[PDB]
Amino acid sequence: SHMPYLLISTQIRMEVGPTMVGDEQSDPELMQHLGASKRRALGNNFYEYYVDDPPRIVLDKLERRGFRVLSMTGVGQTLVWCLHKE
Amino acid sequence: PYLLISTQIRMEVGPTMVGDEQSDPELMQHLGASKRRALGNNFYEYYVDDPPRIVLDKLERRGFRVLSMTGVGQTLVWCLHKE
Amino acid sequence: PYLLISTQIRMEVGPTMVGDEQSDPELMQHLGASKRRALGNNFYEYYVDDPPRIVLDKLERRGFRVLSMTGVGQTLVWCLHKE
Amino acid sequence: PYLLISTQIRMEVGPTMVGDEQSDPELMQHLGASKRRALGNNFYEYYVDDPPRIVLDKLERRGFRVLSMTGVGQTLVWCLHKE
Amino acid sequence: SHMPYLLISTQIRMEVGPTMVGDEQSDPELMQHLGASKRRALGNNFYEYYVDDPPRIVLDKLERRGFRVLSMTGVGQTLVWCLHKE
Ligand SMILES: [K+]
Ligand SMILES: [K+]
Ligand SMILES: [K+]
Ligand SMILES: [K+]
Ligand SMILES: [K+]
Repeated sequence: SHMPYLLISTQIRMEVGPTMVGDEQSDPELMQHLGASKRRALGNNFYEYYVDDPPRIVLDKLERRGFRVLSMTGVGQTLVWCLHKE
Repeated sequence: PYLLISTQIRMEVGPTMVGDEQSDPELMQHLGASKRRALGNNFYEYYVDDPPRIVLDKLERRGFRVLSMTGVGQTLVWCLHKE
Repeated sequence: PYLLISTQIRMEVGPTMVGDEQSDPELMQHLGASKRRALGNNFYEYYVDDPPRIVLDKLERRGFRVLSMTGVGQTLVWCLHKE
Repeated sequence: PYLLISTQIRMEVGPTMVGDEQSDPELMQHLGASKRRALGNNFYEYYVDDPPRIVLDKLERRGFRVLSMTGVGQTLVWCLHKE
Repeated sequence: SHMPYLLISTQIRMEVGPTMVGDEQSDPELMQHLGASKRRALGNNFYEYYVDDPPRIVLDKLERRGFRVLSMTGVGQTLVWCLHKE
């Protein structure tokens, strides 16, 4: 179902994918719209959604869906974007 | 009016820290938070098993908005404001 | 009009650095801040025992708003502006 | 209408990375960017020799505004939005 | 003279200078207004503008000149502020 907050991420380089676009409880229709695939990384008990696109492409698709970036941060070697439906 | 929440990577999974000892008990109860004292700390912390995206959606319904998100060590922190 | 405050992890516990040597003495007194000097520093700093969420709430009452929050090393820093 | 640009420290000197392989060729041309494939990468990147402050000013003239700036590794990244 | 964006920085501690306030192409009048001087770090072939003031002092001076902080970030042991003339 619809969720107003989204978290997306990519590891450096920022210009290339994959971009993580969702967790197990993400909107399946939105994940399908992004062209995302579902997988379970080694050691995780949860599925994650990801796309081969770089984050700029994902951000533009999310903008057309009504999402806006509220914040971006780095942690480890990962860039994370926090978006909100507004 | 201000809230600080956090999770360690992975961002898609909990636990999420949702409060310090002086947090509003009613808001903590609304989030379904548990209270615990980590080893070595003399203060209680409120936490939930939910990932941060779930907590952010619950706080949005309570009038909070994310002002900023940052990384420190291996932790992601969100600063929210009631407005 | 600008303020910089900080705390080291854990974010839920103090001390919180609330000023440099040239900070507004009246605002530092209002926050209940004390002066201290780190061993290798030739300057005084203002600090409170409160965690940063408590300081942020006191600063909102004085007309300050968080514009940005970031991590550096093991420190969380907030940049506030009086609006 | 989002953009991501970056530079490694020092922030006062280029090169500034201004685009990925699928970036708007007109905007890349407006920035005076060159296209190259770094050693070991299968993708092309757009870059300029200018420091990021110069790039930010050029993007401002095309209606872009910085929403966020962050550090990761030894890289500074800016996220801009056409607004 | 028109500087839509500014980048300033200091290394920790944030309560003490020097604060880097410009690159070689910065407006000399704004640099003079801040009381900035030029310096060259050993490894750089370019000069930078700096002040002995901590960043809070610089932010207040820039606020009086029409600048507003849009973002602040840490990278390595440096704090950087991105300001926009608005
Ligand atoms: K990437
Ligand atoms: K987590
Ligand atoms: K602390
Ligand atoms: K650079
Ligand atoms: K400093």
